[PDB]
Amino acid sequence: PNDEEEEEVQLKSARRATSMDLPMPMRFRHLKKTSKEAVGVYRSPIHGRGLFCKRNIDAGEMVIEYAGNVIRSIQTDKREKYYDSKGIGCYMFRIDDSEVVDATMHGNAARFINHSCEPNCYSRVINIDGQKHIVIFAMRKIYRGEELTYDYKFKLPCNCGAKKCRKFLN
Ligand SMILES: Nc1ncnc2c1ncn2[C@@H]1O[C@H](CSCC[C@H](N)C(=O)O)[C@@H](O)[C@H]1O
Ligand SMILES: [Zn+2]
Repeated sequence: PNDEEEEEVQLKSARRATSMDLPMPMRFRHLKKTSKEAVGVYRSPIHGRGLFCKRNIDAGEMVIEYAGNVIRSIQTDKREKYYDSKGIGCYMFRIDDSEVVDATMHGNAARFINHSCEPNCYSRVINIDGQKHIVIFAMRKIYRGEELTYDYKFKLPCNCGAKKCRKFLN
């Protein structure tokens, strides 16, 4: 039976590019589509709504982009004011002292990532084709059903599960 099979190509599960040891732009290229399969927003025991794993995520894998428009740091106060006056919930992520991502109007599911003192995700800024993106990566293998969390690293109380909880977000 294995006779015709002696020369056949052996097959196995394909590894996702988001999870492979490739240069960042190759990894980032299919992040949008892959992220939709990997994570979803559900109610969270930590706070309100959270981001959850729908399909196992590899350690070190690109999980999702913190999507939004890159804006100058000095446009930030005015936009917050404007969102306030309109009854819009503001979501922003600082890139550095000069730039932030504004996810308020053109954001995605990454806005719903809760804080935890014992996180399973971390963030990086990457430049792809001249454009800055904030990308969330998994610190460890993450399994279907687990909540994805990040350390905000900012008083106001902390609701994370952590045994080493810091008790306050800030
Ligand atoms: N560990 C934590 N403990 C208490 N509140 C938290 C928290 N992590 C996130 N939050 C809340 O969520 C906000 C970040 S936006 C994250 C999504 C949010 N849970 C939502 O339902 O829309 C924080 O300002 C804080 O209000
Ligand atoms: Zn905590």
